[PDB]
Amino acid sequence: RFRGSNWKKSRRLGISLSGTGKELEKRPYAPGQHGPNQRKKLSEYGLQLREKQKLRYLYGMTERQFRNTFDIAGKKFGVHGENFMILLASRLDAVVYSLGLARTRRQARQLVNHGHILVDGKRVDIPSYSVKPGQTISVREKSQKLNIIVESVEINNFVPEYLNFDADSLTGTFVRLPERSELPAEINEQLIVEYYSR
Amino acid sequence: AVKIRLTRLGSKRNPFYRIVVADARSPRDGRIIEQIGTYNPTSANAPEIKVDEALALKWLNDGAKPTDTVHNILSKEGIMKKFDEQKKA
RNA sequence: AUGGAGAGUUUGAUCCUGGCUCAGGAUGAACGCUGGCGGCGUGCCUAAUACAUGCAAGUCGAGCGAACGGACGAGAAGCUUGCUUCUCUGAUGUUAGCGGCGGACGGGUGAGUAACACGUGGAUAACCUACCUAUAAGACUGGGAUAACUUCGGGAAACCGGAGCUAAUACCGGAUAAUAUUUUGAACCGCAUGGUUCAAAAGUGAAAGACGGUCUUGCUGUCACUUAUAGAUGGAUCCGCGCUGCAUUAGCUAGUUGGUAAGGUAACGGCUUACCAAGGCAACGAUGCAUAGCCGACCUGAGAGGGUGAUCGGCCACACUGGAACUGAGACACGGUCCAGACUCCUACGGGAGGCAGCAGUAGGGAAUCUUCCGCAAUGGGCGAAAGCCUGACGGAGCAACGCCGCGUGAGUGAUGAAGGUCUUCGGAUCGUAAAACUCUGUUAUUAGGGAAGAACAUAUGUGUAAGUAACUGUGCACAUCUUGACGGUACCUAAUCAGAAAGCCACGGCUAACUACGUGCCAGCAGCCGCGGUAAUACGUAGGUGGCAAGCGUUAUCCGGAAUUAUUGGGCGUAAAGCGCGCGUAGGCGGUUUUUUAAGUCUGAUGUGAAAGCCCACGGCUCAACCGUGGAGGGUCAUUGGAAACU
Repeated sequence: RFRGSNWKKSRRLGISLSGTGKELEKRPYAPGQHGPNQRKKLSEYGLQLREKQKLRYLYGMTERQFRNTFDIAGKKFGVHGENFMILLASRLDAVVYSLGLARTRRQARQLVNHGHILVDGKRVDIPSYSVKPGQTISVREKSQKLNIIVESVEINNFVPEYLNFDADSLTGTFVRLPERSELPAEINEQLIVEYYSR
Repeated sequence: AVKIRLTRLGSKRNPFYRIVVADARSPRDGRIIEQIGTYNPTSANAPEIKVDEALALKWLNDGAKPTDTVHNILSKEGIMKKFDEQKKA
């Protein structure tokens, strides 16, 4: 998201959204380095490359890896106002550890990266790969039970559009590629690439 | 030079061989009688013969030669021993 | 065609031109704190430095005199009673070697390499082909020798010395069955040069062993032997292009300028010679100098399209230098003679040679090349039925932010103060429901083994089939005896494991966003456009946090973004980047055209039709990745077919 979790760190995270925040007793500005200050993403020596964190760690990968993801944006070389944005914003950091997917979206990548996740298929241990249709990102059927696995009947189901789930070990669907319906819009299809293009 | 070349290919353990029998004077990397297909004959599936099966008249009647494993798979294809039937014809 | 700030871009400043550190990327990469793991790809740049060589190329008594030993029978016991001390077989095995072999290539290098050296495309009247496929002869052969076997001395030596001597699948004395051989009349083609027409006279052996069950030869099958044909295969001669670039390199050249006759290349020539003109070559910078293995390769300017060799792939040349000859069909041979040469070693002097460009490391170096690495495990091929080796080919083992990658750093709730202090004429907020202790928990994390796949491919067994030879058979092999790692009792798994076993930057300087402070008084020194610093430093030094992103941090050589600030496309020349004392002049560039014919070019028709890190999609694996490959599209990209305006 932002390299932060809103249970403790809702502050340098422009959006972390894990917990209650720290505007109540704490000052919610930042602990360091990712508040609204003079970071160069603008007229190129300006004041938005702290929101380059809102651009980069939103979809997880770090720069020179998010740089991989932006040339992946340029791969779908149709409408590079939208065809670059749709697959640039087509991953899952919401199946991952704490809150409702079963209880798996928030404190993100602790536990679901089992290495024994045993998807419908052989194995896909890393949700960085946008999951496939029919290939359900399940957990290890032999070590299945967790507070993050079968809690979708009560906390929250339905990861983004055309990407659904089940309850028995939380078998994903990903029946179709995700459009902007339930995909995010925080990464600007125009400005966030104008940091790259113009 | 000349036996059925089970030719080295690929990245780290990707031995995607190719059906070939190298020239009587060229090396494994050099020129050849003729490249006949794109498959690894040591494939985990099978010998898995996909070749120019119509070319059995030229290189068998001039120069080519299998080695102990594919003379079988060629004539359960109807090529190698079957070219002996063609020569009898 | 999809690209594109310059932190700035001079003067007193307003302005034009200008070029411009730099900040971004990749690079054979590499330089300055090793991290959770793993993974990729790769590989002496300097050190084409000397090279020590190991080892660096080996295969066949399934060819035979077979020698040797020796299977097996194996007289007689040689008597602490068990030999072939004997008959002949003397098989198989170094076979004594004589012979079929390659050995340039799996291996290496780009030393050199001016022109097809290669890239790269042609025409060929410029054709031959141990190993090779197929149609036509059998498996007639001299065995002198020939090591077989014997004999003659020397010197430590190198390595020689005299005397004789058997087999072969060696080869060879004598006749032979396959465009064989080139003439009489026989055609025209690309005039030269081909076209076999004619009739084949002319090809002519032999390699028979191991030999299947038997016909011990059918075809002697095998895998080794003689004869026309083509062909695989490769090379093969003749034209264009890059086949060189370069005058502070210009006048170049003399059987010369490359037909006729003799000669010779499968082909063909001044290649030498009796004749030919001084001619021919020319600032098309010939001559000459420099250079050269060549292409892709990558990056990339908007497209235009291009520079790109390290690797990496392809295509040339060289393998101690050189020189003569031999040669293997071809050799000047990575591991062939004589050698000069050169050194090396030896010397007991009498003479002998050696011989790193296989691949490791040796001295060495470097920023860089691992490791005098593994084994043929598999695949590979040369010779070899069978079978074998070379493996330093092959694959692997280590190496690594050269460049990364997912996981890496997991839970915040109750006192804002349970505890926390750059800057005080402190207010409680406070790096902070963070924090103790853990709400939520048991992946990576280490882990301890059941362990397992992969581990199948290759024969290995006659039951017997196909070739089946007169027929079961040796090989392929339905059986099926169950193999197989240069890797894995590790992966998969129990979850063992616990909130566990896994994060730094310039600064805290305007632009550098990282806070103000002190020793700091233009001092130290951080120090990028430019700075700061002089008793009120933010800045030198220091600091708790601290900033931009994380296996993260800044640089170094290359290209380009930057900046078309490098211009048909995408520069101008008064001043600015640049416009001639001058004018006068040949070829020329261009000078004004008005009409008209060709189809040669002015988005070929449509397809066989397309180089990788690189023409569209499909893919599979990639802890995502790291990176790999696969098919269609084979294109819609050349060739091939076209003829015709209003320019020519």
